[PDB]
Amino acid sequence: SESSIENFLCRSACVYMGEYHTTNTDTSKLFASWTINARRMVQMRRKLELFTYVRFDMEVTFVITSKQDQGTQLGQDMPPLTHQIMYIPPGGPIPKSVTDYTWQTSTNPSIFWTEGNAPPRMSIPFISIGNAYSNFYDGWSHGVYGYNTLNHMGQIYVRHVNGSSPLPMTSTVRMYFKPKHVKVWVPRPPRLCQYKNASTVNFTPTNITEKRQSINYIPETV
Amino acid sequence: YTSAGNVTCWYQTGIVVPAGTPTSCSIMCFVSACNDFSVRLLKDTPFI
Amino acid sequence: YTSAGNVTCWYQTGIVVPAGTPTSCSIMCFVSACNDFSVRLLKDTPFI
Amino acid sequence: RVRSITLGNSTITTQESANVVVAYGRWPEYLKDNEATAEDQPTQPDVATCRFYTLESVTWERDSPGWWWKFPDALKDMGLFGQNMYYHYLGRAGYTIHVQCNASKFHQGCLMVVCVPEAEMGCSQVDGTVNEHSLSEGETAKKFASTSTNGTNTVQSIVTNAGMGVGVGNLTIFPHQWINLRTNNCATIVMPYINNVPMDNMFRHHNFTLMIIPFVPLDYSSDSSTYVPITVTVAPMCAEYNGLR
Amino acid sequence: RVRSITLGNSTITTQESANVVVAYGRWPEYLKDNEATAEDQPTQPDVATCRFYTLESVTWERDSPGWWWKFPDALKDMGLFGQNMYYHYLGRAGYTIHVQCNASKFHQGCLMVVCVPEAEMGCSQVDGTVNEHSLSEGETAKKFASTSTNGTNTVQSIVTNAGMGVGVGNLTIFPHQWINLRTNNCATIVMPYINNVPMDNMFRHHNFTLMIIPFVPLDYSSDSSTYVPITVTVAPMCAEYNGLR
Amino acid sequence: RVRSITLGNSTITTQESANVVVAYGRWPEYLKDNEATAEDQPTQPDVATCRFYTLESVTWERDSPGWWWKFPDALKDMGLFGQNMYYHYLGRAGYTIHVQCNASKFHQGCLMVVCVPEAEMGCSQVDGTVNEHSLSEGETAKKFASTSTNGTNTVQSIVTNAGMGVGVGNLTIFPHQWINLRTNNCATIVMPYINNVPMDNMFRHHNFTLMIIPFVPLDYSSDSSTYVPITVTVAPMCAEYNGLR
Repeated sequence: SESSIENFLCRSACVYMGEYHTTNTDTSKLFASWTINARRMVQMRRKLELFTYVRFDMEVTFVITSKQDQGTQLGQDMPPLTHQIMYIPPGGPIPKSVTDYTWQTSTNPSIFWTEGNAPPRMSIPFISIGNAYSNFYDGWSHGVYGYNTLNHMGQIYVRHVNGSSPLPMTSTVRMYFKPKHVKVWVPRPPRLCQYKNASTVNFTPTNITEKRQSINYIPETV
Repeated sequence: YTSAGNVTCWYQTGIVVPAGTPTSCSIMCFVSACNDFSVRLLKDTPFI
Repeated sequence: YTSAGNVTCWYQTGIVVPAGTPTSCSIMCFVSACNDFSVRLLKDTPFI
Repeated sequence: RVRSITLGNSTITTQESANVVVAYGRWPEYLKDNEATAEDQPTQPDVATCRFYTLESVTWERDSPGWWWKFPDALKDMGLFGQNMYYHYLGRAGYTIHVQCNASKFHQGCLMVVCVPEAEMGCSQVDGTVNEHSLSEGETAKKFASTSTNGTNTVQSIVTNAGMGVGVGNLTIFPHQWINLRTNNCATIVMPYINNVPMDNMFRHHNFTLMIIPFVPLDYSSDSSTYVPITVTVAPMCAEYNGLR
Repeated sequence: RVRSITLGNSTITTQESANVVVAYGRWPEYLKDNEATAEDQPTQPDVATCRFYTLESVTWERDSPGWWWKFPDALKDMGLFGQNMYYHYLGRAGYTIHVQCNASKFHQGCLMVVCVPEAEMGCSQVDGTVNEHSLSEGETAKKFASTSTNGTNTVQSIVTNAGMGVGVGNLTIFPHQWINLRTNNCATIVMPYINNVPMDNMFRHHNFTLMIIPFVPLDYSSDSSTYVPITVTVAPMCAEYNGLR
Repeated sequence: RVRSITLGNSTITTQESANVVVAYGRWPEYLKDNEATAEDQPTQPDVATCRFYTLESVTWERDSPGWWWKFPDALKDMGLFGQNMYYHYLGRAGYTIHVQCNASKFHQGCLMVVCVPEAEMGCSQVDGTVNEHSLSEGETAKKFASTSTNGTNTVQSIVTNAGMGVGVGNLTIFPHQWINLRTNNCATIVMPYINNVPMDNMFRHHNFTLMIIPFVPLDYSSDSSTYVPITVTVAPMCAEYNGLR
C-alpha cells in the first residue's frame, strides 16, 4: 500500500532557490528564473529513473522572503511588497529585462501576490504533444545525443511589482514541486554510479558491491 | 552478531568427469521475493 | 549464367567438443521430388 | 521433434521444444485504425518484410566480453525492409529474434540474451559526448570490454556496467533469456513496438538494443574446437508506414 | 522435472523420477493405542524429529572397499532427535534414507546400498570379543577392508564376508537398491521399525545397519576428478517415547 | 524400455523404440492354397526354422569398405533350416533381419543397410566370367574394395559401383535403413519372398543380397576402442517346401 506508485512518487520537494533585487547595476539580478525538469534534484532523479515513461500533473508552491539591504538608509515606513510569478508554456516568449513587453502577454499565466498572506500555488497539467514523457532517449534531437524536444515543460520567472524608482530590497524564492496523478511504464534497474552532470548519463566505472573476508565468512552469532 | 539465518554448501562427493572435459566449473545464485512481501515508512536511500 | 536459385551454408558459431572426441566431421545431403512434379515430351537420354 | 518454418522465400529449422518469451505479455499488432483518422493514413508492406534475415555469426572464445546490436539500422541494408526505411518518413514494427549456438557436450558456458528499450549509453570521458559510429556499425556487432576504455567519443564499454551505469546482474528486469550449454542452446524473444508516440522516424532513433553477455566463460579441453559460433535471425512483424498517396 | 521437499526448516531437492523401496511393503506408523493400555502411555515429539539431517559426505576413490553406519546412534548428536535419546527411557521410529552421488558421464561404477536389520558382527580373533568403538563411531562411517584384518577387539571386516560370515553377493535378500553411474545416481529407502518388542532402549541396541559397497570400482581417465562424493540424508518418521507424567 | 523376444529356444533383447521397414508394404505369407492344386502339395517345417540365427560379428575399423552376404546359403549350415535345404527340392521363405552396433557417444560414423533382390554382379575382367566362390562364402562376409580389383573370376568390387554398375548413392531405391551413431544403432528389415515363380530351388539361385556400407568412416580419438562391432541376426518366416508323400 505504501509501495504503490502514487505513494512512492507523489511527494513535495524543494527544487530551486533563487535571489533577486529591486535595484541593481547588473539587471540580470532583478529577476529570477527556472527551467522545469527533474534532472537537477538528485533524489527525485533516481526514483524517477526506475521507469522509462512517465505521465503526471505538476503542483508548485512558492515561499518568498524579503530583506532591506544593509547598505545605509534607515527610518523607512514601507507598505508590504508585491511579486509577480509568471509561467511560460512551451513555445512562449522569454523576457530579457524586467521592463520587457513579455511580462504582459495575455497567454503567459501569471500570479500577483503580496507578503503576509498564504503562500501562492499554481497547478499545471500534462503538457506534451506526445503521449508520455521519457526519462531515457536513445536518439538525436534532429544534433544532441539523448535529448528530445517532447520533454519541454516550460519555465518560471519571478520579479517585483513596484512602480518607478523603487527602494532597495532583496528577495529569495523557494519553489516546491509535486507530481500528481502519476503513471509509469517499463521498469529499469537502479542507478549504480554517481551522476556527473544534468543532461547525460555519463559515469565513471564503479564496483559491483563491497568486499568481505572470504566466500565462507559468516559473522559470529550473538 | 547478526541474529539472522544462514545457508551453507558442502561437497558430498566431489565432481567426476570423463576424458576430454574441462576440470573446474561454476555455480550461480539468483534471489527474489515471494508474494507475501510488505514494506513500511518510506525514507531516503543511502546510496546517492 | 544460370538464372536459377541457390543455397549456401555458413558457420554461425563453430563446433565445440569435450576432451576425447574426434575433431572433424561431415554433413550429407539428400534430394527428392514433391508430389506436384510433371514431365512432358519423352525424348532420348544423353548418357549411353 | 524438429519443426521447419517458412516465411516468404526463407526457411529455417528449430526444435519444437523451444521456449518463447513474449516481452511484456503483448504480441505485436497494428495501431488499429483511428488514432489520427483524417489525414494520417498508413500502409503496410507485408511483402518481404515478413521473412527471416540472418546476420553473420559471432565467435565465442575463452575471453569474450560480449556483443550488442541496435534496432533498427541493424537492418538498413537488408533488402526490402531497408528500402522502406529510405522511402518512408515514418514507420513502426515488432520483431521475432532467434539466437542459436553450436556446441558439443564437452563444452561449457552460460549466456544472457536481453532486449533493452532506450539503451542510452555513456561516454568514456565524463565531460564528453558519444559519436554516432561508436554507438553502432549496422549489421556488425559492437564489443564490450573487460576493463574501462579511453579515447574520445567512445562509449564507456566496461562490461560490468553495460555502458548504462547500472549493475549488470540486474538486467533481468528486461525481457531476457538464459542459454546454459548444459541444458539448451537456443532462445526466442518476441518484441512489440514500444514508444511514447505511435509512429516515428527510423534513422535518428534506436528503439531497442539486443545484448549477448557471457556470465560463465567458455571452457573446453584437450582437442575440442577452440570457439563456439552464435547465430542471430530476425523476422519483422506488422510493419507499417505513412501512406504516400 | 525437479521436486523440492521441505520438512520443518529443512529443504532438499530431488528428481521426480525417483524410485522408492518400502522395505517389506510396510510404511512406518505408530503402535496404535492398546497394546499396554493402562500404565504405558506414550508421547510423540513431532517437532524437530521430522526434518532432514545430513551427514558428512564420503569420498569414493579407485580403491574403496565400503562404508557402514549404525542406527540409531548415528544421530545421537543430531539436535533434538538426539536430545530425546537422553531424556527418554524407551523409544521407536522409522526412517527415510536418501543416498546421492555427484558424477559425470565420463565416470563409471556400481554401488549396492542395503539396510540390514540386526547386523551382528564377528571378531577378528575367533576366540575374542568385539569392542564398542569398533562397531560404530556415530556420524562417522566405519570402513570395510579389502583383505582380512587383525588386532584385538576389531570387527573382522574383509568386504567379501561383510563382517557377518555370509557371501556378499547374497545381501540382496535385504531391502536394497543399486546405483549404476550409467543410468541413475540416487536411492531412497523407507524403513519401518522392526523389533521383537514394541518399544526399546536406544543406546545399547542397534536396530539396523546401513551399508554402501562398490561392486565395480570407480574408473576415470585423463583429467577428470579423481574422486566421487556420496551424500546421505535421513528423516525420522513416527517417533514415539514413554510418557513422563 | 527394453523388449525381450523369444523364438523357439532362442532369446534376444531389443529396444521397444525400434523402427521397422516392411520391404514393399508386404508381410510374408504362405502361397495360399490353389495355384497348383492337384499334384503340387507343399509342407511347412515350423519347427526350428522360426528361430534366431546369429552370425559372427564383423569389425568396423577406420578403413572398411563394406560387407555383403547372399540369401539363402548364408544359412546352409544353420541347423534345421540348412537340413531342409538338402532334403527338399523346392522351397520359399521370408526373413526378418536385425543389425546392431556396439559404440559409445565418443565415436562417430554412418552406415547404409540395404536388401537388394537379384543382385547380379560383374567380373573384374570385362570379357570374363565370375566364379562361384567369389560370389559368396556362406556365413562369412565378402568384402568390398576401395579401389578397382584385378585377378581372374573375381567380382569387380570397387565400392562406388557396388559390383553392379550403378552409382552407390542411388541404392536407396531398395529397402534400406540408415544407422547414424549419433542417433540410433539398430535396424530391422522384414523381407518377403520375391520371385517370378511361386517356388524355386535354393542352391543355384540367390534370391537377395544383404549389403552394409559405411558412408562416413568411423572416427575416434585418444584412447577409445579402435573398432566397432556389428552383429546380424536372422529369423526365417513362413518357410514352405514340396511335399514328400
